[PDB]
Amino acid sequence: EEQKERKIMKLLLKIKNGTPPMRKAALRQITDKAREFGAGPLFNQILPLLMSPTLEDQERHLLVKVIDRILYKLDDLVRPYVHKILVVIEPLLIDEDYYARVEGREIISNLAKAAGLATMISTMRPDIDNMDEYVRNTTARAFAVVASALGIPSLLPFLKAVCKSKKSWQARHTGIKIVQQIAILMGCAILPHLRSLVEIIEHGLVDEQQKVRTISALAIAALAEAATPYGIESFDSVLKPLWKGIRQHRGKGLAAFLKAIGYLIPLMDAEYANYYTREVMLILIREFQSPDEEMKKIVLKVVKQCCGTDGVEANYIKTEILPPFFKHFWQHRMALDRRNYRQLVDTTVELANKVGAAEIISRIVDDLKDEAEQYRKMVMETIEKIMGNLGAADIDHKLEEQLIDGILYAFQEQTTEDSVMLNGFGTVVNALGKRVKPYLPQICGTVLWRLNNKSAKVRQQAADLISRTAVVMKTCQEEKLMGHLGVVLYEYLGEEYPEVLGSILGALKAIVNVIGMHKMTPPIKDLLPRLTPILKNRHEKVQENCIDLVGRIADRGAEYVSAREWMRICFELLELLKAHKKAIRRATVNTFGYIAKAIGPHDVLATLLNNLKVQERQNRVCTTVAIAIVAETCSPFTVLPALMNEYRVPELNVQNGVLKSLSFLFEYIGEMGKDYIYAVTPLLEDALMDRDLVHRQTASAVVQHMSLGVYGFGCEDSLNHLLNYVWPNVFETSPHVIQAVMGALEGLRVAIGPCRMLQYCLQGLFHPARKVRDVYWKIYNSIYIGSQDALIAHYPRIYNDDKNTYIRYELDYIL
Amino acid sequence: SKYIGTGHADTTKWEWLVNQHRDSYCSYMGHFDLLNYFAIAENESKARVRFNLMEKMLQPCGPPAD
Amino acid sequence: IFCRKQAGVAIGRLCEKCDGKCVICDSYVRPCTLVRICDECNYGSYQGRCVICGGPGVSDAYYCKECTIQEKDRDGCPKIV
Amino acid sequence: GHRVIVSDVQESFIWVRYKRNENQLIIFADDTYPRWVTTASLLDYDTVAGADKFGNICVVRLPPNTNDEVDGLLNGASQKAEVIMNYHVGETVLSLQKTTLIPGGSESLVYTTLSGGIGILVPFTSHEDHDFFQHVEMHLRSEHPPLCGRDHLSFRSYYFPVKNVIDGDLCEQFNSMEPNKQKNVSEELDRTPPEVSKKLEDIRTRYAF
Amino acid sequence: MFLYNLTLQRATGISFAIHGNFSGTKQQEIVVSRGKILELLRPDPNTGKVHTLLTVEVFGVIRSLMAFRLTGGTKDYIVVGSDSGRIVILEYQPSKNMFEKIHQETFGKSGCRRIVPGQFLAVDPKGRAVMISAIEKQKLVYILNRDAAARLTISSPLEAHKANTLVYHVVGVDVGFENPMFACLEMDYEEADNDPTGEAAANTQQTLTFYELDLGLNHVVRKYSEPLEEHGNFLITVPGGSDGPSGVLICSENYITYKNFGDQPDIRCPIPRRRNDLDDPERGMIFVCSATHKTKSMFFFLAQTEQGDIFKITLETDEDMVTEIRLKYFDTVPVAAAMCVLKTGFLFVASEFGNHYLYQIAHLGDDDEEPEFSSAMPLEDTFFFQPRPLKNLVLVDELDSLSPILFCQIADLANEDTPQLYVACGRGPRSSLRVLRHGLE
Amino acid sequence: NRFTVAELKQLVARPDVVEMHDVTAQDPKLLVHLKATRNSVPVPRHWCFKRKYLQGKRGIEKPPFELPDFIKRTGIQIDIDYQKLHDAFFKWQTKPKLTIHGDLYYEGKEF
RNA sequence: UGAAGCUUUCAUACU
RNA sequence: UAGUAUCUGUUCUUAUCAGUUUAAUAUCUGAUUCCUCGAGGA
Ligand SMILES: CO[C@@]1(C)C[C@@](C)(O)[C@H](O)[C@@H](/C=C\C(C)=C\C[C@H]2O[C@@H](C)[C@H](NC(=O)/C=C\[C@@H](C)OC(C)=O)C[C@@H]2C)O1
Ligand SMILES: [Zn+2]
Ligand SMILES: [Zn+2]
Ligand SMILES: [Zn+2]
Repeated sequence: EEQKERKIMKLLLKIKNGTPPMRKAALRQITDKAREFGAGPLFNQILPLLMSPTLEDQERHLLVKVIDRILYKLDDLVRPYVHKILVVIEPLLIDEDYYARVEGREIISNLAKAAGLATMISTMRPDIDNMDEYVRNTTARAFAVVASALGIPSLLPFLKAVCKSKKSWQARHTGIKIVQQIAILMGCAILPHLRSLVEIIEHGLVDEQQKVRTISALAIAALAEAATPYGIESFDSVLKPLWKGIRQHRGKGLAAFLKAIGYLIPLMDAEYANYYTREVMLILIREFQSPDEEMKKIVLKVVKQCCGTDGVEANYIKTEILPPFFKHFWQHRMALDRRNYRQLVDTTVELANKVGAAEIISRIVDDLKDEAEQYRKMVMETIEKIMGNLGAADIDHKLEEQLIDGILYAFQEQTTEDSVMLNGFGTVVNALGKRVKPYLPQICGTVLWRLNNKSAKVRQQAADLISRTAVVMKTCQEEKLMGHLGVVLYEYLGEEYPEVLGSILGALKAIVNVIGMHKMTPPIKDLLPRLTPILKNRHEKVQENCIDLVGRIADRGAEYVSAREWMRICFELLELLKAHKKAIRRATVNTFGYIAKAIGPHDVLATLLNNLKVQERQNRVCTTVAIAIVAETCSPFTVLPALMNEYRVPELNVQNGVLKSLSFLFEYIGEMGKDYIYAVTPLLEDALMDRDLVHRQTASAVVQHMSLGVYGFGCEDSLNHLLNYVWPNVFETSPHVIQAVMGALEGLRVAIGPCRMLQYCLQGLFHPARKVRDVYWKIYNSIYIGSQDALIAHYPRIYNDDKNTYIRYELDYIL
Repeated sequence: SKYIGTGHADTTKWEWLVNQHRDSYCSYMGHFDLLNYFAIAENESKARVRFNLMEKMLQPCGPPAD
Repeated sequence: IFCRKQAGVAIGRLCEKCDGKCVICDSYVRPCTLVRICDECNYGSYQGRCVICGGPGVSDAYYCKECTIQEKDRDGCPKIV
Repeated sequence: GHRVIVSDVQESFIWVRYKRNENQLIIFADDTYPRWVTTASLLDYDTVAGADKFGNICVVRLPPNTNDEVDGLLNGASQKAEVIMNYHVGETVLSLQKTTLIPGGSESLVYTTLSGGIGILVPFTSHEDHDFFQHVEMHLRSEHPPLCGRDHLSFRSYYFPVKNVIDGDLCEQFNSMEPNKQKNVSEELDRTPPEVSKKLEDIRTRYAF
Repeated sequence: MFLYNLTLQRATGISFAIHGNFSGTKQQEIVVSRGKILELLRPDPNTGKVHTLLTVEVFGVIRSLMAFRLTGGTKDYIVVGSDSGRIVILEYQPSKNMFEKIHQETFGKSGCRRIVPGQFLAVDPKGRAVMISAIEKQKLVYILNRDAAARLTISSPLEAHKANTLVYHVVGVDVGFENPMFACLEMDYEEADNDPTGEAAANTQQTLTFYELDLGLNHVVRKYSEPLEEHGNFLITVPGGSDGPSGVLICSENYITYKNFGDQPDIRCPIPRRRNDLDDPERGMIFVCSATHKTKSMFFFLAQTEQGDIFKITLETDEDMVTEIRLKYFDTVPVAAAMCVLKTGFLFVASEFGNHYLYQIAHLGDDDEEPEFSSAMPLEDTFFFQPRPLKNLVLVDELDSLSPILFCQIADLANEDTPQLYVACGRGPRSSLRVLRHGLE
Repeated sequence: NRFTVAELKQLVARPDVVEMHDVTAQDPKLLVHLKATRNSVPVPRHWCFKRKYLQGKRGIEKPPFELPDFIKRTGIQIDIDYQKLHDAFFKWQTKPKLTIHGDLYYEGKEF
């Protein structure tokens, strides 16, 4: 029966729309089934499903893996179908999807390994001489894949034969293209075969056909690019023809030869690199005036590549290269040309990285004032890149004056709010530093004019500039009209746009975070009451900046505000600890710490205990976090007595709250807890003796956090004492209690050591009851997976019996 | 269960003891100064002690029961 | 529920929802060691996704200090399946 | 003079008293850990320094009051001894001796190793030096991690957790860091690198060379 | 009581030793491993002194140390496998005089464990792959590459696990820019745990397994596996490609075998014995270390027995096939843990205990009358030779080493005021009592 | 084909650690040997109890957890002294009655 | 002196 | 929302062995005309 095997090899649907377990099961079984099914039916059905027009990506991946596995087994039976498979999968190699290309190359590789080299060559040879250019490309890529799979020396004879063919130029072209695709695909793995490939393809540079010469030059360029920074004694028979050709050719072939020269030059020594550069340089200078916007890109790439070597020195560059470069490439025509714009910027930056920043920066800085703003943005980009890569050591009085005037005029002449002018202004002022004293009045006037009005998109950019430049602004003992700016920023506190309000708050914070409260002219007592209603705003930037500002005020100017308002502000901040953005929570923690450090722990702790007594779950958790924060900023010696006095209250759900607070407190303070373990030990004893399940579960959680908090600090006495009370709970059936007990045991494994844990497990490891054995082997496996190595020194001695030897004799040696 | 050397409620004495003998021999091979101690104690080259431990790795504690 | 296949070079990510809490013990205090994930969990369309909720990742996933102390960072790819 | 200390091959230490008039040897104390003791050294009337086959050094001290006069609770002796020090060295120690190395110096505990190494353990005399060196070790554990990927605190806790020892071989690696990290470390201790270097050299020249 | 630990004199015992161009120049350096200390040495080719350049405490247990170099590079790297669950790659910086960590790859839990890799470390001779292995089922392979800035890139590991398997030794095989190969001495103990009679424990053989890494398909496959005649210790990489055949040398009890996959038969040579030996006749003979010296004209090996006898091993070859193994007695030096043969003609001997030695290889070639043993020679019965004083080597330098220290007493037994250290150290007939004094001589 | 209590008591070096159920184990000789190791606290003793763990008696009435002597001397029950709270907490710190590693806690052990 | 387990139609509390 | 805990109610011949199972019980599965005041029990 024929459709017998078809109906049973619907295994591929078993896999396609199927579960992962049956996926792998059907995979293995169809792998065992392949040799008997036969390649005929298998491929006859799978290649349509792989040719499906709307198949998925991972369905394709699984199909490719199926092909790989069914191809490995049936090795020499795939020959009569190879051709067919290729016509299906010789595409997918020029596909715009990268993973499609990877999958096609993997399929062709496994096919070439399954079949032989002679079969692949015999099926692929007729399409070598085809006239359709679409076939000669897939053929070359497939030959490259076969060479990568079966090796280069296995294909070297066919290559040497095909590009010597006197029958047609198409075969020679396709052979050289095969060498080029091999280089492109394999990269730096061609280095042992570089000379073989070069001698195979070298005779094409002097062919009578112009297409053969071009493809030979492209193949040489590909090999030289794959070989870099090695490979140069293999490129020796090409130096004479390539340079004679750049001296005689003109056009497309000249461009190919020049690309080859440019990829070959960085492989030479100083002599040859220096000597060869002169020749190609006179040719390139001549070619500076040719037409195609491809030629300009190639010329720029070659200039950048050659000017980055050691054989070329700054003297020759500034003497011969810079005048024509800056005369021919720096015009706004280059600016509206979006294709080569980035190339020009990178080439200019990498030129300045060798010749020196001053010359480049001058030659383009005179051009910062221009009628076209595209040419302005280009110069600004190049200038700030050079400045960031080199800094500005060589700025002169004249150059400093020109820079400042130019950046000021560029700031005001701005249509749309851009980050380019902002970053340029910022980095220029930050690199000048304490040197810009009078342009500080000038810049302050400019930012005052920009911040005064105009739609708040200019105002928020001015606020960003203030935020990023206030350091150097005050760095020169000029704050005063600093206060003039702060007054205006204060008046700009009612804004309907939250984005502009964020920048305003950032600028105000950057100011006050460097302006002393004594001399911060707006009285702190007036500001803060204007500031406290903004804390209820719902924008994230506004909230974060407001909290940071109130925190700074409470940290430094605590004296002016009458307390009570600080208490209200902290009680309001309590609700921000649940914020779903880490930033908000981080700033809230910081500000709460500052306010607690300011007003004192006593009153806030009393209020926090009252709040912990009466509220719902989330607010009580936030109160616990707040108590831990207060106890960390003001030493826990100020919080622990008042918290332990609250445990003396006779009510349930009251002691459990105290236990949850102690748990989170120890987890939050970590190492600081080493001085407070003796104080909470009797309470944990009592709770461990408490009948309530939560009391023991929470006490176990406390033990775990305390154990992992103190580690390496010598607190083993109390921890062993507490283990003596934790251990009897191992026979507990409730899942939460036993989970907490396991957590506490694994914390004590770290704090107390694995030797004690093994000592607690030894007598139960082999108990007669299966319950005891289950529990003890779970604990033992947990102890064994962590610190398997230490247990070597702790195992007890076990005596030999009649049948087996159990003593470890090496440890009994005595030197 | 996937880790070699773990046990369960049906583990016997023999499996436990051969597991600890095997990882004892591996620990001896790993630590440089334990092998020094043994090679000084029994007056052998360290390569010989290593080879002896590897040979003992196969059947420590004798063949199993029944 | 954990993938736990030996990992590699792909860096685990977290979404905006839980950014900054451990993937093992889901904790809110002190991150320590960068999370590495298996190659299969980062293959294809899965790159850069949250190691908890497969959604878009905005920050690097971390093991907390307590997990690295207990060597819970050496147990394999912690992507939740 | 009065007591006898016994080292077991697998148990750590047994305390015995000889009754001169009754002609009796009575065990009155033991330890709660198995130790493969290689050598032992008496530090005073109540304390013993021990070494191990696995490369550890430990100090054990008898509890206050005790009895002295004796005529099991863990299948052992009735009274137990406390472990006050644990350290992993990394090499097997075979010699321990309390002595003064330089003329006009202080007493230290000199140990010797099977790989040919020589080292000392010296006591701190003030809390300020101890705290400063503890902070140096803490900050150098993070910003200068071991070269082959090991955790420093986990290595010194190989078989038992560290107890009351500062690794001065990690601390003296401060003098071989780069100046930027030396400044980052020193500015947290509220100090300059030369002061930290001088403080490191002081404790070494106080005891050893 | 709070204690501060200080080291007065570092360890001087050597565990592993590698050689190479670690500074990038043409001179050669040696990297030795103490237990927890890494150290770079440079022997002077003008005076024969060995100088210490750098020594770093690593705070771990070094278990395997290899050197490798990428194609086209002039600098050697250092691969370290330790008791952590990480593989590390290091680079020496001569201008800063420090070790710079290049790569770190984590694969398991820390400690000297049964199934976590770190005990065995092999590298491809061309430098494109490295294998880290445990004593048990787990093995991992990393592919090493290079970017356009000539920096080293590492890939994600490939697994080659195999349950119920013990590994004796792993080496990389030298192929001619073909797929990387690794050879392993393996033993399966599954059958021995199920037979209560104890007959499956015996009748169990070592296998020589070959692992092929297919860089085109990105997976590791078991290609060949053959049972051996008797149990062997470490393996030796034979230089292949265009200079030599591509196989392995298996060192065993009383024998040395050459093996290669394909049509190559097995070639065995028995190890010669000393004439009129005074040792117990029941004892066998194994090799303890080896050293390869490759030259652009020929290659040979240097293997040392437990008695301290170095033999010079050469290989008689055909176009592709090996026909004979020839052994010739070379010299007698103390039993070494590692041997390094250096260009410019120096042999470095790091002993298991006591002082280390640097020798000048005085006599190149072999123009001598002493017999040369061969695998082609028939013997029903073993070869015999006569040990003699040094003829091929000259002692140039001797590095002091206190390992192993067995007993110490600090006391003023002379009538100085400073106490001296009296140290009973050493083992066998090379033991001694050493008096140490603080000062210079 | 299983030992009796008196028969197994005759084989072991330490008969007083043998118990009722010890003869019903899969390997009683290893069990009794591990029960005699010179360490290794025993099992929590309530594995065979059907009343689970803790609970049992609600008769006893317990007063609020008494504060430590120094903390109760701090006079917490308005002018508050911080230095007194600090100096007193550190300088007045005392060590509570700790217990040995062997010792274990049971439901009736608090009376 | 003591041993208070198991179940549901209860009913009442906490997550 | 649906999980746990606490009160109330119920809670299974002072008649004998074997088997499954249990640490051991427990559970489950099978076997072993007379008296009293038209009635009840054995
Ligand atoms: C509802 O969504 C969930 C439950 C799931 C989620 C992962 O998808 C989501 O991202 C996540 C986010 C919000 C919440 C509530 C989770 C984490 C946060 O919770 C908060 C409620 C705690 N509050 C505290 O931490 C207490 C103190 C503060 C200030 O911190 C610190 C470090 O002192 C802990 C944690 C910081 O919560
Ligand atoms: Zn994964
Ligand atoms: Zn997510
Ligand atoms: Zn965690």
